[PDB]
Amino acid sequence: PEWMILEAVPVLPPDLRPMVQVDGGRFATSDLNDLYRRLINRNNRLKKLLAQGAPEI
Amino acid sequence: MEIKRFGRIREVIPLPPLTEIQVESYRRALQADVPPEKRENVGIQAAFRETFPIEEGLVLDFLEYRLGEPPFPQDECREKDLTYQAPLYARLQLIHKDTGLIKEDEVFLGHIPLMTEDGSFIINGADRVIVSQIHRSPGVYFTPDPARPGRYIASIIPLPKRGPWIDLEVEPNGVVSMKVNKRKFPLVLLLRVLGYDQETLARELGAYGELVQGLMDESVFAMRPEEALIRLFTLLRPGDPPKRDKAVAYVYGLIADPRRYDLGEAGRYKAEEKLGIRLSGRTLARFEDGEFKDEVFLPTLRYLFALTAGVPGHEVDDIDHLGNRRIRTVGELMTDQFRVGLARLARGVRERMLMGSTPAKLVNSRPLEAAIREFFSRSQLSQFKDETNPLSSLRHKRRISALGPGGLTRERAGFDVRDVHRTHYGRICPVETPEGANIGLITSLAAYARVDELGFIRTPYRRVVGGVVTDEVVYMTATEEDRYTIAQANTPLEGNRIAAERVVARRKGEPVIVSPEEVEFMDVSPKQVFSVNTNLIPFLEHDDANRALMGSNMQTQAVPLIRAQAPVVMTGLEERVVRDSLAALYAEEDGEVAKVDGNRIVVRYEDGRLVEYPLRRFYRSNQGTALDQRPRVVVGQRVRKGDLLADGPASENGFLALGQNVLVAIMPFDGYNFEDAIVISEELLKRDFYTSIHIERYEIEARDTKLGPERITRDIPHLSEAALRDLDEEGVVRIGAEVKPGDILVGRTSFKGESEPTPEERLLRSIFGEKARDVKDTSLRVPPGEGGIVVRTVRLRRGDGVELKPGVREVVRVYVAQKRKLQVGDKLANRHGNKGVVAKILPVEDMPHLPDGTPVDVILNPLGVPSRMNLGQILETHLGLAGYFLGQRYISPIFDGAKEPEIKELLAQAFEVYFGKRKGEGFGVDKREVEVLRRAEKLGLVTPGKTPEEQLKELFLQGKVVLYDGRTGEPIEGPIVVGQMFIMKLYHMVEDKMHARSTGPYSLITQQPLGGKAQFGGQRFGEMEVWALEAYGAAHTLQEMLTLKSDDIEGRNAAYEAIIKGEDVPEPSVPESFRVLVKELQALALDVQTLDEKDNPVDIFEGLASK
DNA sequence: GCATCCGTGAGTCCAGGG
DNA sequence: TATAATGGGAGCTGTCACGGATGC
Ligand SMILES: [Mg+2]
Ligand SMILES: [Mg+2]
Repeated sequence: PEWMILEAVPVLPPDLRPMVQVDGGRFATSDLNDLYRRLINRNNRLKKLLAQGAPEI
Repeated sequence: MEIKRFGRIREVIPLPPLTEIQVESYRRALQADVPPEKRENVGIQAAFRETFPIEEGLVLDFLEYRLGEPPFPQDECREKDLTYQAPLYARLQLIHKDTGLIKEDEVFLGHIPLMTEDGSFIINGADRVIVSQIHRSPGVYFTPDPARPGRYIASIIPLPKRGPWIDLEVEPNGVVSMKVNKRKFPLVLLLRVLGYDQETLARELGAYGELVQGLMDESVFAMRPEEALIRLFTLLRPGDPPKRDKAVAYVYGLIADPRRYDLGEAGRYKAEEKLGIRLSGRTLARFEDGEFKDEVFLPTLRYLFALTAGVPGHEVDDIDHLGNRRIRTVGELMTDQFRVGLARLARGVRERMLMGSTPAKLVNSRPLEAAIREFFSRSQLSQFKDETNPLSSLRHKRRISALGPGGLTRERAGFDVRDVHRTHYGRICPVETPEGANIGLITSLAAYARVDELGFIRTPYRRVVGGVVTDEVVYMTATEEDRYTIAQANTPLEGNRIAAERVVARRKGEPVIVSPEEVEFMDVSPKQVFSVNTNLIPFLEHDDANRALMGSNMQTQAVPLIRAQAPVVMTGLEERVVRDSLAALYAEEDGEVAKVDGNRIVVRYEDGRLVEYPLRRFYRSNQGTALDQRPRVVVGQRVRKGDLLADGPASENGFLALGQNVLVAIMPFDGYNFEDAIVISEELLKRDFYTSIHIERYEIEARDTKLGPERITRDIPHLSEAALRDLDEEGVVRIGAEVKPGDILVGRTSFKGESEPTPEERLLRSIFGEKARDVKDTSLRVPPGEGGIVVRTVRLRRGDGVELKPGVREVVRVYVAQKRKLQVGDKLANRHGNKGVVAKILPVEDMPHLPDGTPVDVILNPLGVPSRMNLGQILETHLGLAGYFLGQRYISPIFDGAKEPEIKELLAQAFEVYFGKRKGEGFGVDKREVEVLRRAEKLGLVTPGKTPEEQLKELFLQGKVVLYDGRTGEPIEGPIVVGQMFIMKLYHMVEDKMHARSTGPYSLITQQPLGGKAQFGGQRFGEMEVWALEAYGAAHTLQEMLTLKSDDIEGRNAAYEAIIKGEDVPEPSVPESFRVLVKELQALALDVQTLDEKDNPVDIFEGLASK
């Protein structure tokens, strides 16, 4: 049952969520990269906030 | 030649300006011609007045705006992919309240797109049309509760995104609820907040029996307005602190803030008319002297109770009546996006008013510019302009959508919104609408219809006073129309007096037989019931509506031809369509022609001034059809005002010329016109009938790379001199060269990506001792199936009044023209909805032909008529036969046109011309004609005993002739309908549609073939194609479709190799998209395992993904 | 248990895209 | 790096059947 809670979140291989330069050198990328970056920023800020003993709120 | 016209209805008024719905709407929104101080508080002026002042201290206030001149004219905007637009300035002043200091400046806000003369826009080079939207009018409505048969819902509806929808209901427990933002609370509370006492509510509502009792709640009346207000703010904002000034602010912004709530002028007028009250402004309540004052709520409740009880003069509303649906035109749609951009700008202003130590410093225009751009490029009402032919553009500007932002979602639109309501009469065409899932949701304005200042569609009627028809015409909304008895336009008149005892009329749509005394108004014309396209179908009264719809719609798709003709049977609207769509140049005043060129006409007017008119020549439309103007005058000719100076596309001497008049036989022909296919004569190609000019645009960029620069050059590695033969010194193909698929239009080289050559390449280099070059060939080539003659090059290179997006050094564009002859697979159509693809082009000696040796041009199958019921095309053909021999054309107005007897008279005259010619030239009746007369006698078509000539004449008056088979010389065994028909060639050309692929590009993620001819794409073998293969048990065919032919990477490589070696294709393996599915499920925290029969994992990733 | 009041996912095929 | 500054804005509208969830 407890496996329905995540501890390690998996990360899809990068060719399934590419970052590609189209004709003209401009760049296109999957939305999943932004969803992951949000997750990673929030997690890293949580690890830091825990290190400084931030108030519970 | 001579034009004879039919019919007895004289139109009192001409059609109005047919694009005024675009032009006047936008002029109203911009008020660009109006001195600033005279402007009304409408359009962008009203946007400014809603945004400003911007307070909190500092204050930034609006004085006026100004529109300057466009930096670039229209042609230059099309050429350089610019937006045709005008700079917007605003005069603003910053006042500090305590200092009294006042700083004033004119700040630049960006650019606003300008409407061109014909009613369209030029957004980034491409012509666009803002399509008008239809929606439910704001106002106060009463509707049956679909659950409770004797109860009614009241609905207060403001302008879109200008307030919430409020509903009032009588609950089964008897209390009268109000719903806003999905919150069912008792209305008594809000009534208390407004300042109503139980005394006033008793005396104002008690008349309607027990209903008022469900409104009496003492726990509410026991509280002053402040305590009720705080109570409402709590049950509306759970968890929000019930602060007093915050509750005032919220309810004021919900019900009383004009900058947030707006019924609009239309919702104001209709709420006033419905509830029988007067409104101060356009909101449900006001804030006056520290308290809320009611405007609408009590009158609405009054009406709702009166309707529930049954008291007379209270009725439910028909929400599809065109008194309750209104048109949002371009001016209003744009003003709304302008208002959103201005709101974002004001938020930025308040932001910088907090953080800081000038009007310009406070104003960042970007959000505004972003919103306008977003409206004019990515909106669903902002549409790539259809200018296949000039009628296309005109029709596009008059379209009406029930979709778009703030409208309906298809797949959900029910039968009611798609219906033709009785009130559509004279307002919205009942035939012209799409055949797909959008049917009934996109429509066309009726020919005489006009959108009034509130947005309701009005139609014109003539006044009738005691049986006399006046020339007073009155434009009415459907609400006003419903008051009167209105006679039909074919009512017989002697002078101006109704010359009939019984008159067909309408009362509220209902047909009714009526005396002249009772007639109040009379239609202007049958024309007013239909769209412009539908008004171009002769004999419309003989065509079932379903096929009339197709003929309507397909006129839009007619290609402009190099020898276009106007129809031999016209309706009489062809000149006005050419005029209103700017498909021709006309004389501005009386004058004399001084100069005439392929390029320009110079005219000397009465004023003595010498006006020069440049002619647009072989220009490219949005659809690649050719826009060119051809002069139709000569030096020295005397012209009056309005006379034709030049024909545009699909114009013949100022008449709409959407196709050709061809000689047609109606008969089967050896299977080649089976199931709507069409047989034509090679003669048509020989004389360039149905030949059209098409222009394609190709574009290439040279950019800076991290690897070195792309160069547009002739020095392309490994190409012969034959491959470069027609490339100019700089590597651009020369004007006039013929280019075929594969040929280079623009030479370009790109530096190679850093690659260590495979050992096989190292060895092959050593064997030939040739240094691999450093750049590779990346030229622009003519794609498969295209080509023609190069007619223009444009060359924009940086460092030259030219600046491109960052990193591109030069852009080159090449224009290529083709002359397109009619070919097998091209689509032809007539105005009655007969449509077909050319299946066979016969040499002339195979064509059915008349006794005098004249072959016919096209052979249409009779099996296309009975179930289609579009007999107008048969009458057209009959009259065409007459016109053929009399050298004349006809105007036969819709529902007022040529009748069978007049067509028979004309056929008798034409017979005398067709047959007396023979009788003079020294010939009698042919033996084959006698055999066909024998058969005709048995068919009942000719009177037995008459002479050959008299029987031939009977046949001719039935529109039939003896016809010889060109292959045999023997006659067709019955006489055949033959005549002239107007047939168009549509913009569905097989040249553009044919496409094949062996291999080609694959998608990034799925590794499946790309879609699209331009991507050299593959065909979709979808779910249903798979079902078909499964149902045949074609297991290997299907497995190929799913693996070797799509995204089995090793499979596709190995199958290509095996075929080019002559071996058999190998066994497929796993498709890549299943690997993708497994990885995407692993990202969802699911372990998806392929097992073998012993339940042991099988690795489909061949170890490459296991540590 | 017995109704009502909710969320939610669904809607033929192709084409091109501005 | 030091005057003092202490709780946000946005909504948004013409579908429908159905499985599960809340009030009676
Ligand atoms: Mg369609
Ligand atoms: Mg469509």
